[PDB]
Amino acid sequence: PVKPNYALKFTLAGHTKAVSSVKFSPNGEWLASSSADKLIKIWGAYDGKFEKTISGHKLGISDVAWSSDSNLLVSASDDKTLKIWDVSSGKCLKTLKGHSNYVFCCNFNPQSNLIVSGSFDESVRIWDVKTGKCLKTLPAHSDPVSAVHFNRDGSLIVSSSYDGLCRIWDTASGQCLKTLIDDDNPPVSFVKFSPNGKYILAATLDNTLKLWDYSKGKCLKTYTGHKNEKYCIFANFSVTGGKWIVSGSEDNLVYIWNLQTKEIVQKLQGHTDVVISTACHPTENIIASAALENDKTIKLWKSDC
Ligand SMILES: c1ccc(-c2cn3c(n2)CCC3)cc1
Ligand code: NA
Repeated sequence: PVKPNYALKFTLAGHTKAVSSVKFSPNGEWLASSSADKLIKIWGAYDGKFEKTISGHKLGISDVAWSSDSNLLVSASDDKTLKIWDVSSGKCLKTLKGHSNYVFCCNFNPQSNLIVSGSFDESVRIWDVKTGKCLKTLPAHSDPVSAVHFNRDGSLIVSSSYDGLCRIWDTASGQCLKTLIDDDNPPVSFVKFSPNGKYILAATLDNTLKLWDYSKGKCLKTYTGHKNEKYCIFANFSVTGGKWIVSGSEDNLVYIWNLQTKEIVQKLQGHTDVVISTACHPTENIIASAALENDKTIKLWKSDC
């Protein structure tokens, strides 16, 4: 319909510091969370029930991502490394070493033989999952990298940075295929492809989300009304029910927008600190949200449409 009706079903407590990142497993069974407390935690996606803790990093974790078969995780940490984890055993399979500063963002490609990472050292790196060795280092940006993401077939990587740029990279060659600039260049705090791979969603620290057609290099939609001036907040395409845009906010709310009309259709209340991360369940109308230091909780919300 024209409004979803997301309601709080579960609150997940257990991280002892700010939560940084939540992600649903591709098979829809699990939620993974990462924290400034150096831990990864696994939860049931439908019941919110705590499953296990995965540890190893020497400093806080900024991001976590699932392999396509839901069996592996990769995490990105202030200790300048990434780790690949076997979720079932908790074993750390590889430690990816190479970045010279905080690793801030990470993702598998759809085939999940590659990982891409972004760092405070202003580079983007492409790693081989099986050997744990860095395949490419891209001179991507002139300020920290805030997000990295593979498109639907893994041929392209999008990156964003505080330098105000979104860039598109050819995975196989490492060549910069495109630089997106608008009328102005505020810091870009987040970026990711649309599910079909034709568009790019980009967040800027001027309280604004933009939908880009990247092939034509034009900005199509603009989403506002939330607060985002300081933090790198995840955003999502909601595609299981109504077609929405979902994002956290520095006023402690989860914002949901009609993707077409750009109107705010729902604002979720409940967190007590900045909502830094949101995720959308692959098959059900479920949203996971997570908050910073004064809150430390993850919330699971359910809608009928
Ligand atoms: C604290 C911790 C993590 C974060 C964060 C991590 N990533 C993003 N934001 C966007 C992409 C990855 C922001 C603040
Ligand atoms: Na953001």
